[PDB]
Amino acid sequence: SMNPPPPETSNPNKPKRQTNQLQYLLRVVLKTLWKHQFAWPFQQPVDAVKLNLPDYYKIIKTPMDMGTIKKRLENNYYWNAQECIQDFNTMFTNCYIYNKPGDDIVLMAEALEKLFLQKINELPT
Ligand SMILES: C[C@@H]1CN(S(C)(=O)=O)CCN1Cc1cc2c(=O)n(C)cc(-c3ccn(C)n3)c2o1
Repeated sequence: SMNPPPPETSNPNKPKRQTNQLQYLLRVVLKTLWKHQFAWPFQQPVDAVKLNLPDYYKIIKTPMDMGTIKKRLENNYYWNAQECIQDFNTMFTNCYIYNKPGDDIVLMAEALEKLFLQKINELPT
C-alpha cells in the first residue's frame, strides 16, 4: 500500500478561535485519554504501509486520530468545541467501520468512547 496525506492541521482559509471549552478539550480531555492504556492505536494516523493494511484507506475515507486532534487543538485549528468533538466521534466510528464486533481494537475504542463521553459531560460552559 501507500499512505494518503494525513488530515490537515493547518489551513489559512479556515475560521478558528480559542474558547475555554477548546482549552479544556486539550488540557483535560485529550491529555487524559492519551494516557489510557488503550490509547496507543489512536495516537497517530493509521500507517497502512507499516501495518500491511492496503484496504484501510479503501474503507476509511474520513480518517481521524488523536495525534491529529492534539495538533489541531495546539495549532488553534478549530472554531468551536463541537468541531473537535466531531473529530473524536469520527475516530471511534472509523474503528467500528473497519474492524469487527468483538475485536480487541473495538473493545479498546469502546472503553475510550465511554471515557470520552463522561469527560464531555464534565465540559465547562
Ligand atoms: C493490528 C490490528 C489488530 N487488531 S486486534 C486483533 O487487536 O483487534 C485487529 C486489527 N488489526 C489492524 C488494525 C486496525 C487498526 C485501527 O483501526 N486503528 C485505529 C489502529 C490500528 C493500529 C495498529 C497498530 N497501531 C499503532 N495502530 C489498527 O490496526
